Amino acid sequence: LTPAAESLNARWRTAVVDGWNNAFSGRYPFKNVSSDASLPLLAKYLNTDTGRIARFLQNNLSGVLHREGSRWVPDTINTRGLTFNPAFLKAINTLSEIADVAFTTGNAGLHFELRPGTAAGVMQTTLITDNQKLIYVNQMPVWKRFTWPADTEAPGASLSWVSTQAGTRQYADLPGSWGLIRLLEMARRKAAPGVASGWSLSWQAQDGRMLNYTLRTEAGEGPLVLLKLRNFVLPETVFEL
Amino acid sequence: QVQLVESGGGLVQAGGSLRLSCAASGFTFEDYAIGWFRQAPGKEREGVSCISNLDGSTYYPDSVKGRFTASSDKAKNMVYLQMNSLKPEDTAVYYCAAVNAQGIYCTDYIIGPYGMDYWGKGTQVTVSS
Repeated sequence: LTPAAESLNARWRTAVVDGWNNAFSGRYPFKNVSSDASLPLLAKYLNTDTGRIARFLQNNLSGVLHREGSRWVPDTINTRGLTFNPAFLKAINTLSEIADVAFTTGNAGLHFELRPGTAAGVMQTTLITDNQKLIYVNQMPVWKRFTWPADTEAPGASLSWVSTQAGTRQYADLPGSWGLIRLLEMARRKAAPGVASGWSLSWQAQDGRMLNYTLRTEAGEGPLVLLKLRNFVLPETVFEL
Repeated sequence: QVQLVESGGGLVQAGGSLRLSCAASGFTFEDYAIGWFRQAPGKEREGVSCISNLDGSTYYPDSVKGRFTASSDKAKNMVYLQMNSLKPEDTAVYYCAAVNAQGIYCTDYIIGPYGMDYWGKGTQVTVSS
């Protein structure tokens, strides 16, 4: 690589990658472990305009990488001694989409809705996220609005159900600020056909019954966007051979 | 309060036709989608049709597609289910149900896991051979 390309890769590692790795290695959602990544620290890195990443891109790559809405669009034409690493472009666009959806205020925060679904052998369901409760009884579904994160002394998410043949059983109890994200990960997820900004969620309970819900988002994938951080790696280079 | 009153049920010979009516009241008709569902003994309730008064979308599962037609009459606030070429598999209690049509379009998901907002009491349909 040229020394301009090389010193830019080195600046990228020292100014951004090393401290991202120190802050988020061996932490949920990056790794499926009990220890949680700090949401305010994650905001300090990926914030749309003030984030450490956005500031690095603006200070060092303003001539070859440009903003277009929530996207970063490359332009290495006329800079023939530079070819972007595709993993770099993909990583920054993944983080920009997460920031656009979940960090609009400069901190973690979004709103979404849930509607309890129906399934054979399921009489009642209870979903809780950050002390916000959705209790489904009498085959009477309602859309309920939720905040994530929500201020509470009990952060986390839980899911329980009453089958037609047994008393209440607990599906999962996931404490901490990422509780909702940990719960969503366990569901079978897909676009809900015929539901605007809708996603079907289906948790296979311990008795084999399906715990169904519809998620409705305000922008993009809503809270599902945070699942893009599962096994996410910030690349060590901006430019490649 | 929403009211959904089904009528037109009864005994019909296999190969015959039957027209079901769902008299709707207590909601802004244009804002809702109406689903027809059926439940027979030893069977889970299943959706057979969806019609949205809001966008005009319709859905029918393959079991009844081409044989059953749902139509909406804004002048009378009624939804019909025209059932042709009736089979013994069509015997069940038929229910009409309503769901807010804002933000949706008729699909298998709507009359599947999504859930309805209001339900009628149902009408018996018996196909005799």
